[PDB]
Formats: sequence, C-alpha cells, structure tokens
Amino acid sequence: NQKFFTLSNGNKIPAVAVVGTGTKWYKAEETDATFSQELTDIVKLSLDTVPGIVHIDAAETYKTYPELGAALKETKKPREEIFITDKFSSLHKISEDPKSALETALNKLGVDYVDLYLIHSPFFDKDLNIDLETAWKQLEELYKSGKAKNIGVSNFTVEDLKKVLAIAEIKPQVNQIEFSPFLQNQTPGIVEFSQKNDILLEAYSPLGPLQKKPTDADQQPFYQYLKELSEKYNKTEAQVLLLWVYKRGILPVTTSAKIERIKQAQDIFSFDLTEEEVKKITDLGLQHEPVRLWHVDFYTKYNSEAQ
Repeated sequence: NQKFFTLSNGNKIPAVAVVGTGTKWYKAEETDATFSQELTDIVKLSLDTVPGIVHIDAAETYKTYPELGAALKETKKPREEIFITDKFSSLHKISEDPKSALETALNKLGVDYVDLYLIHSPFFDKDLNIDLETAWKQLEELYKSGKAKNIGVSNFTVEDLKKVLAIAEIKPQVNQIEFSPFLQNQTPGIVEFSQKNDILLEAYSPLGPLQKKPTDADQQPFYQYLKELSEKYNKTEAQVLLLWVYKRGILPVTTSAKIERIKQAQDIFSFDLTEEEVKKITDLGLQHEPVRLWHVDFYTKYNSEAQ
C-alpha cells in the first residue's frame, strides 16, 4: 500500500513521485510546433493506470505545462488523487516572480492549486527584480491563499535555508535536492541539517547510479550488491534504489517515459529493505566517487563533502 511523508504542517505527500519531465522532454519554446503529443500521452497513461495518489513533479523551466494540462483534462483521474509539485524558475527567468509564475502555471495546467510549490534554485537570474526574501514571502502568500498547499525550496544549501529561516513566517516544508547513493550530500551537511529541522528532502536523479551505469559494473561491489538485492526481492535495481531513498527518509523523484517503470516506481512499497541492507547500500555508495548531474557548475566545489 502507498506510503506518504508527513510534512511539518501535518499535510501528507506521496512518498515517491513518478510523473516527471526527463531531460529529453525539456523545451526551449512553448509553441504549437513544440507541443509534445508523446509526453502528453505518457502523462495521461500514467494518470489513467498508476494506482493511488499520483505525484507529479513539474517545473516552470521545463515548459511542459501544456502537455501536463492536456493530460489532466483528458484523464478521468480525479484531482484529489493527484499531487502536483511545481517550481518557480529562478535560475533562468521566465516570469517576473513566483506569484506570476504560479498564476500562469495554474491556468496552463487547468487546476486551481498546486500541492507543493518550490523555488527551483537559490541562484537567481540577474534579470529578476526580486530577492530571495521577497520571493519566499510571495510563496508564503500563495500558501496563505491556498494556491500552493505546501511550500519549499530546491537545491538550497544549509546557508541558503538559514537565510530563509531568518525571515520566514512559514518555515519551508521541503528542500528538493539531488540525492543518490553516489551523492549523499548535494552540498555540505544538507541532509543532516534538513532532517534535524523537519524539512523534508526530495531526491531528484536518485537513479544516477543506473543512468551512469558503467562498463565495469559487474566488478564493482556496489553494483554486485544491488544486483543481489534485486534478485533477492524479485524487484528491479531501480526499485531497490528508490526504496533505499525512502528508507533514508527522503522522497525519490523519478522521470521515466516508460509506463512500466513508472508503475514499478509507484509500487516500491510492495517490499521493504532490512536495516542491514539500507546501511550496506549507504556504505557501498559512500565508497563510490560522487556523481552529480545537476547544478554542476555551482556545486562541483562541494564534491569532496558529498560522500
């Protein structure tokens, strides 16, 4: 049965997100010509066939609101069985500010509210005429009005979170970071700090080890063990890694275009990992060199602390 995290405000969030935009699907422009029927079809199929509350991870920067909106309109999946996470594009500006971004997104998606709204990066485009404090306060207002049921941030360091906490009326509920066995602290100490402060981590690119699965995998203890666990449980290697993230108290966010992988990700709560297994994945992961797929130009300088 489906598992949930409970945020600091008591609200529940499905403990895996399975509908996302993979890299192949990002768009540079949003026109009739660039509308992706293939993406809308996979989102619709997911909403139609994936059991339970389907957690969608969207973002302004992807320019895939039209495809999500068309799928949301065409499915009979009820709104209450969908959890929509959306993100203000701060690194490269599309809107003037979060309230503008979210109002535009709500309309394109054809919904009245999102379930979670994030600031996508702490590194604000020079062309934005708003600072972090002012942007957070806009999220606080979207929370108070109910346009965003929950609010948080993405790719924030400990120092960035502290800046928010110093000005916040509403404490951020989520920090979505890159997290995998090969990147166990996106920036120094972030996992421990977030968990101690009741800020839920989400992990994007949690399957980094399988995306970058190397030629000599069969001679690496990490991949040997991962295969062993897959065989033990009769589950995919991806499922084992996603479940490991959940067992670390973190919400894995995945972005497959393959419906059976999407269903498999939703179904991670069909099994469990023992305490020993969680610790062993952790430990073998930490022995591996870091793999970082996002915010590379900003955070490579932290790779020495990531494991």
